[PDB]
Amino acid sequence: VVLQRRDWENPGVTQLNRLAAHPPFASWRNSEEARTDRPSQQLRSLNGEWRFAWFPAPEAVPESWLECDLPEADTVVVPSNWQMHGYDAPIYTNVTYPITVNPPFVPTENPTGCYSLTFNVDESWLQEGQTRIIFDGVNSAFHLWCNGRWVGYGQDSRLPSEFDLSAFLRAGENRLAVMVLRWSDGSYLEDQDMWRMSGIFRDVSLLHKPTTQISDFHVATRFNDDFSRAVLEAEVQMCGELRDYLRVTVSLWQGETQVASGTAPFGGEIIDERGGYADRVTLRLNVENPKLWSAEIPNLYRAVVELHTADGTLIEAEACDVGFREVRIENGLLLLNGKPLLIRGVNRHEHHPLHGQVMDEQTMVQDILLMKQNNFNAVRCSHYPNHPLWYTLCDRYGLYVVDEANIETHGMVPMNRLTDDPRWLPAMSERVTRMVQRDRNHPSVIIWSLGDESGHGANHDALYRWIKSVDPSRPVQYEGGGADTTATDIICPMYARVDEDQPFPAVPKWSIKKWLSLPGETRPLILCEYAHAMGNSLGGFAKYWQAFRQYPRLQGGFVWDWVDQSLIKYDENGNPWSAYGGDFGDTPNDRQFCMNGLVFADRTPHPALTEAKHQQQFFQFRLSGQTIEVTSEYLFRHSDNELLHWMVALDGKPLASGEVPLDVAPQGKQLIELPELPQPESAGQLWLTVRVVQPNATAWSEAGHISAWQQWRLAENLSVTLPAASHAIPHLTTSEMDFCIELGNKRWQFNRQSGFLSQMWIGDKKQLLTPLRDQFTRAPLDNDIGVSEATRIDPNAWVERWKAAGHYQAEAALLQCTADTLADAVLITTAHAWQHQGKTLFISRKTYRIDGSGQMAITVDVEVASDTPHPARIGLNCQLAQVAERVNWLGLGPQENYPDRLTAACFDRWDLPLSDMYTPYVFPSENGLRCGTRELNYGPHQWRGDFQFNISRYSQQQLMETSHRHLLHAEEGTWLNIDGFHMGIGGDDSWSPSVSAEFQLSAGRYHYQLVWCQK
Amino acid sequence: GHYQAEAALLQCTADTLADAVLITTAHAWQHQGKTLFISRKTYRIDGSGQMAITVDVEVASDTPHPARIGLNCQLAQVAERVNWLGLGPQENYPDRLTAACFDRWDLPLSDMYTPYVFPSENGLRCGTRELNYGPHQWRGDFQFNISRYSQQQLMETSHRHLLHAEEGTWLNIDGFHMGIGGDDSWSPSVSAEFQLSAGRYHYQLVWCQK
Ligand SMILES: CC(C)S[C@@H]1O[C@H](CO)[C@H](O)[C@H](O)[C@H]1O
Ligand SMILES: [Mg+2]
Ligand SMILES: [Mg+2]
Ligand code: NA
Ligand code: NA
Ligand code: NA
Ligand code: NA
Ligand code: NA
Repeated sequence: VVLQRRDWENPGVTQLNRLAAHPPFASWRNSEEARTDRPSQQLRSLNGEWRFAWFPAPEAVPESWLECDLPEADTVVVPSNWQMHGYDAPIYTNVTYPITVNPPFVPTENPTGCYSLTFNVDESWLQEGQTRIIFDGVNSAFHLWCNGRWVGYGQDSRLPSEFDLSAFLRAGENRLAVMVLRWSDGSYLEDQDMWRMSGIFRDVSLLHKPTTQISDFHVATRFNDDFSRAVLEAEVQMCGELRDYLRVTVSLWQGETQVASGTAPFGGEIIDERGGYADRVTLRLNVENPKLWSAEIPNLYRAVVELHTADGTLIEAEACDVGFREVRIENGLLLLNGKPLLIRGVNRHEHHPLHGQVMDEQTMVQDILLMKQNNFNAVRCSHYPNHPLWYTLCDRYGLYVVDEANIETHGMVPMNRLTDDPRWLPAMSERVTRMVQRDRNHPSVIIWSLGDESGHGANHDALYRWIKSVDPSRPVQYEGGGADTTATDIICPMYARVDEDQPFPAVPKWSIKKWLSLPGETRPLILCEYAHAMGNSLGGFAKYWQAFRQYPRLQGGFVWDWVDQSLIKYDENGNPWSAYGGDFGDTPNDRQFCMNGLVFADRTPHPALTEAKHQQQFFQFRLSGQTIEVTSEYLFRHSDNELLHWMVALDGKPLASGEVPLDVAPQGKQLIELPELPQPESAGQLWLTVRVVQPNATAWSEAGHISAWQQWRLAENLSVTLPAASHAIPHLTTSEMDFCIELGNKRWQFNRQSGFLSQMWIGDKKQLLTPLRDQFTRAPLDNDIGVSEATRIDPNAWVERWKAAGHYQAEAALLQCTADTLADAVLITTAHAWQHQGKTLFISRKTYRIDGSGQMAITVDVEVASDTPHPARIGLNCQLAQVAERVNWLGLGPQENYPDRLTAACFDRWDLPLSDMYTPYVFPSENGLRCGTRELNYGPHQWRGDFQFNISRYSQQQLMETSHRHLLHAEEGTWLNIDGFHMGIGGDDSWSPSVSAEFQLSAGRYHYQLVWCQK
Repeated sequence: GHYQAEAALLQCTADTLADAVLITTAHAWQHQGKTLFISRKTYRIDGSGQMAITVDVEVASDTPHPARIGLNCQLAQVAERVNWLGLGPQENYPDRLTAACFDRWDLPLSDMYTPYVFPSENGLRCGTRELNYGPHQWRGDFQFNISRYSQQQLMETSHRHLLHAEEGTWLNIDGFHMGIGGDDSWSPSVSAEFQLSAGRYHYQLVWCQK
């Protein structure tokens, strides 16, 4: 029957014998246990060691497996994805389905995971009541047997499937058999951009419920106009025999204090001409001055639902955390507790580099702590309902949640092919309805989403209305079909730009500022995805935040995304390395597109994380004379754990500092008068840095946590006094091939054939391994590459424009190399042209002035042909012979920063180990740049000027030729790139050019100057 | 003190190269002990009679952004025509130059002055790579105005009919010029991107006779 019906190739069959969905149950038989959320004796975990065998197709599964352990099976940990155990390959594909698009059929070769468990059941569980099994997540479809007998079937990889095992179990030892199919008709609705894995990847548990039981309960909280009064309404449903002596009590607790209680027999109010629900009752509790829930202050109450008899005998209790909050859209603004939210959000996939798609509490906690520490207040469940514990943690730690249905059909042509088809309405409805039934009591969930990237079909409209009808307490959003359809309360585009329209036919992405004011449009706009953080990215992040702050109806967005989806593989030395698409023999694949995170897979931050934290600050600052104005962007909390630290420094040298307690009301202002600052000793620029410091530890942060900062230039005293003229004078030695300059122990060598400084000597020690030459290219970032590949070039991508113009292979042709002796210096003058097939791309004109103090002043003037694509950089590079431990600089830092991603960086004196000046992006590229640098120190060398630089053991050549960071090898010496100018990195998306015009090197003529000396 | 700041000489040196003379200068402009601007220059005069002037200016970050960064002089020459390769033919400023076209323009000198009834800075042309006036040619990438009225006279005279032609011709050649604004005329209206706030500025001119 099972192999004959092929339920996994029929979208009409999404389950067999599956129980109704409901909120989290534990069936406590003690009310105090329910109140305190202590473990329940009636809820057992079946996680641990199971038996597992892999088969290529369900037809290959032997019948004996139903009754007897297979001797060829292995003992494996559950929950798990079987790809993470090495049984077959995980597949990384973005849009294109991993299977032939032929709905509702899947491949005949359909990897089949045969799980089994021998376990014990207490006799008391079978003597009364109902024993069910709960599978929180099975990917993608499964049949279940118990003691050899068939129980049921389930689809939807991201919601729990529950089955009554009461009739199947015996006292003592029992054996479960679970046949998990990798592919099913459900796979057509699970085309999310992520690793395609399978298995029993979430918790398995057993729940005992009494025969007479709470089968569902819904908790609603409504408020008066100023939120000083609330009514809690709890609808409770039962199954079992109705008796007049049955009662429901709902009690509400604030900590140890019961604040309200109500008791009633079953029997709901009249609904229609046939009466009401005899199996339901609704309790209403008054609450004066409720403590309100927000991400700022996650006040929670506990609601306990007791099923009992009139004489007082408890039958069972269920419970949940209650957060008193109202979510509503009014006058085009999303309001929480009457105040307009500013969503500092991120999209978060459930990903672990070792365990795949199996989530654990420790990883979830680490994510939430890192999010809150970096000024995020919201998370989108991209693109499926999460592990149940996620919502509990968001309730308790305080994050706003977008809960999203497990529906994505991105690879269909057109995208709405299934979602507009009524044949698929049943399968889609269950993914929406069962999510709402599970998650509706969680205060952290503020918005429902209909799924992701499935076009706009009539099924979306039906399901949109279904939610609006069942749950009026939360807006519904959905991006498909152009982000502003009739199926969304919120304009929720993905990667719409701040100022630039992208008028794609049918589904345009308007500038977000322009989108708001389109004729007739009144809704709020919150980007469901923006700032694609792929590799070296988040260029232009500050532009979004400026606009979010300026425009009331631009209420923020969710960054794409939290964590890189890299996976651990092991090399010959057994060393773990980070793997992406294709590294498992998976083909077709989408290579490094699985890595878009603000953090590495192990939760180490990318440099971009600090840019997000700074732009998402909850305190804004202005300076006027001696006065600092601090504005709070909190809606509910006073600044009761904040002090402002201020510091004034002269080019990195501290001059004065101080502390002032912050006492600011939500949305209020505080004026801080800085004391009269002493006059600086010498020339230079004074800089003011302020930081907001949290003195006290919280649930989400340590004592001394920095939550906000800002810098200003104060007074500058320009240096007018000439240094004392040195007595030494450099000597020019002219030969046919070289111009040499000597000054005591030091010597400079300019090759007359090449026109470059080819060597320098301090004593008899050589300083260079490669000559000092102009550089106009970079190892291409992911944003430079986009979707371009060797097999399918995207001629519009930055990397391809540079390649085709000859930027990477242009040869320096010497035009001029002269030497002159000045009164106190030797002057070398050079001119080079870079050409590709008869075309002059760049001209570089330089002077090198070496004086008696041993300083070499370099002046560079570059011409760039207006009709060549704007170059990635205008600078100099060389390979130094020196390898030194430390890098010391006066400039923006301490972390990596680029021209369109440097707002988080501060100007100061920074000192780091050399390894910190390299950013280990899994896909290697130009990295580690620091901008606005006036002084750089490395070993015996000092460079002064106004430049950007990176410094590492890897050439640009090696970085661009190496696909994986673990394959990089430190070269001899140290590669130095010093740029007068550097192009933006972009990142509004990573599939089209995204570097804004103002960060492109289009001026045509460029000037910079450096001084190279010994410090 | 921008209007009253006096140039203090910091350096003036002359060197002889293989085929050129190199004059190096540095100046500081101060007001009550505060250094507003520093100007460092080289003048390189070669065998072909061309003088290459390289200018590097520092502007104190806490001084209000300057109206221009350039050179001026009063020429002895009064010529009938002004010929230039740059934006024109009409007066244009960095935040009002979209209507102007890059081409070869040739106008009578009087057309290079705009007779605003209340006199002010006027007649600038931007994006100019070559200017010709009598025997003189200047080349580079600059903005310029040219007339018989000094900036000093224009600012001291409240009506255009009270202006008098001065001896010779006043040339203002700017590497950089501030926007004119106009969103209104009762509060500062020059947009941030047209203010001279970069702190360090570089431009080059070649002066020669043709
Ligand atoms: C590459 C685009 C055509 S689709 C684009 O791909 C991204 C890659 O990380 C994300 O998955 C986005 O959600 C998706 O819109
Ligand atoms: Mg099916
Ligand atoms: Mg997708
Ligand atoms: Na806003
Ligand atoms: Na991706
Ligand atoms: Na405080
Ligand atoms: Na690379
Ligand atoms: Na005047």
